[PDB]
Amino acid sequence: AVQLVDSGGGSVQAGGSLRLSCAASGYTYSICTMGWYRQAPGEGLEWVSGINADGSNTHYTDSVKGRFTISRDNAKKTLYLQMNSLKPEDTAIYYCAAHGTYDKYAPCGGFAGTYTYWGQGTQVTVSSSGQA
Amino acid sequence: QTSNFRVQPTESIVRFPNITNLCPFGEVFNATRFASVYAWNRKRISNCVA
Repeated sequence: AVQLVDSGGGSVQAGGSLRLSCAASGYTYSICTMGWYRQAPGEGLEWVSGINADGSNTHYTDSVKGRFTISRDNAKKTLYLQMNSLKPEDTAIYYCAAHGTYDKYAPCGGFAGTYTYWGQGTQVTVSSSGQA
Repeated sequence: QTSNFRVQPTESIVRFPNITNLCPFGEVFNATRFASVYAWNRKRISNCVA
């Protein structure tokens, strides 16, 4: 089945920069619009960055402002992104997913339908203190 | 000494403080983003004139 394995998480010092990746398999890269998310421990999922299937929009979220570089390689069908000027607020679990399949529910019709493809989710910690 | 027996019409008047604290319904309708249906946002309103 379709899979999206996430990796690249770890505790990093505030004001630094790291990077993480999502390896996608089971579908062609151009079929689906891909992107990531972020999950604060006590709040719901939010959208941070995303890449167009072809690369037209590659829109981002102003919450992280200009601190992004998303890049998808077609040969490996793998998505990458990085953080700059890390701050504690960025501490969260980031997931990977691909759009394209959205449920079609007619008026009082059938709610069961195709859905998008999600990933695994890797945790990223930003803090000015060291680690043991 | 004679009792009143003098009818006089009377008006009616009401008087209250102005408003002085409006419930912040602007914050819940004219906002920028709302939560997903699964993570519905909630706000409590109390101590204000709605």
